[PDB]
Amino acid sequence: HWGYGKHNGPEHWHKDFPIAKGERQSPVDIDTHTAKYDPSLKPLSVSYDQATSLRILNNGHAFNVEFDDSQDKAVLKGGPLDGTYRLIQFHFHWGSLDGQGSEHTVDKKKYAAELHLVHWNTKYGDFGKAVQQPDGLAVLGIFLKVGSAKPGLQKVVDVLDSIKTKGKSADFTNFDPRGLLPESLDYWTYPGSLTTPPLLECVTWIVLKEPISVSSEQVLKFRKLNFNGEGEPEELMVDNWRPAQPLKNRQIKASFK
Ligand SMILES: NS(=O)(=O)c1ccc(C(=O)NCCCOCCCCOCCCNc2cccc3c2C(=O)N([C@@H]2CCC(=O)NC2=O)C3=O)cc1
Ligand SMILES: [Zn+2]
Repeated sequence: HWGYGKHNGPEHWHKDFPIAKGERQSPVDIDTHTAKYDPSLKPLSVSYDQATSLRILNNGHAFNVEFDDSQDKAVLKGGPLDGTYRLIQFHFHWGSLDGQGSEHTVDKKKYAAELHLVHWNTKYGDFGKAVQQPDGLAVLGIFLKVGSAKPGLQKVVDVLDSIKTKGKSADFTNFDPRGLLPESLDYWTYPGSLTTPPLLECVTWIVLKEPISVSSEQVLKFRKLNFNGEGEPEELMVDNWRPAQPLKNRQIKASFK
């Protein structure tokens, strides 16, 4: 099926998912000089103080920390969003070396990794119905650079040894996503898509300007994961990022002057 290699990677996805060549695909390069400050944007509200993580899973493309989204507990609102969006999962994209890994780029700059906190619009009842709507999803994207360690990430890092290969999953309760956020909530925002197949165009992207720093040891543990299942030839899970796509007729707004 689909993946990140020469024969099933991003340049091949359009064959099974022709939306891959659509009009609002993600990620994109963020040209910081053509993004315009929008004063009509309300402050962004990230309310994670009562998030309930459940499980961590290696799906063969990344690892997902999945949350209990059956009540309003961890919500994104404000900024470009109408109403309330509920956190369902987070995951990362990363490279084989620190010089690549992010999906969005900033004036063509690639970061070592990118965190995606995935939320669905509560007006649509749940995730499955939300991905049938052009405003069904909001993804909060956070860049990762290599430097000082991020303490709030270590609990994720230390569990990866238990989910090395595709299909493995583990209990993962009481993880606090607030420990993954940078100081500033300055952001860019634009309408786009899921960056993995089915590549559905239902996402309001909110990409934070300030990256978080993680240590080399932490990202190296990310790179010890496997794309393959147990008992198959080992393919290290690295470079699971889609390259930037045509902006076409879209405007990126800045939340800051
Ligand atoms: N990186 S990121 O952006 O943050 C990011 C990226 C991704 C995510 C994420 O959530 N991914 C998970 C994706 C969830 O979406 C799934 C939506 C699925 C929609 O339904 C598919 C239904 C398929 N059925 C069809 C459809 C059309 C035609 C046919 C059929 C079908 O069956 N047949 C026959 C029938 C019977 C049989 O017996 N044989 C056959 O052939 C057909 O003729 C989150 C964040
Ligand atoms: Zn993603």
